[PDB]
Amino acid sequence: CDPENGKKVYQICSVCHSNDTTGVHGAAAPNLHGLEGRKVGSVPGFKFSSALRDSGDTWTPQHLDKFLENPMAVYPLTRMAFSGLKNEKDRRDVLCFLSKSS
Ligand code: HEC
Repeated sequence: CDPENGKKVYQICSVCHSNDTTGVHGAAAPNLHGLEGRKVGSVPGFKFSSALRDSGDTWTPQHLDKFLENPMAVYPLTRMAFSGLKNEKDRRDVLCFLSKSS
């Protein structure tokens, strides 16, 4: 995993999402600070779709990788309008950039 490539890949997420210490969500999507290991659809102050609002899943690396590859294959009714990252390197790299160690 190359977190440097990951930061570049992440530019596709950064208009919808925020990712900072402020707790404030992005223009269209939740703050991704603290994502790794977080319960799905739980960060306060963001109105999730019913699928994510009602989920008991956790954003493990394995669950995040599946979701980034094809969001509606994991949560069909999601409001995330994103086709998915089909390149395995780009998924692993952006996950690496999104890790707590980053
Ligand atoms: C706008 C067009 C988006 C782009 C581009 C990306 N995401 Fe997104 N994401 C978006 C919305 C509107 C939502 C909420 C969905 C719902 O059904 O309520 C999300 C949600 C996520 C989550 C779940 C967060 C949680 O706290 O459970 C994750 C992990 C996520 N998005 C990641 C992500 C990444 C890594 C992206 C770039 C590759 C990305 N999103 C793009 C809107 C949009």
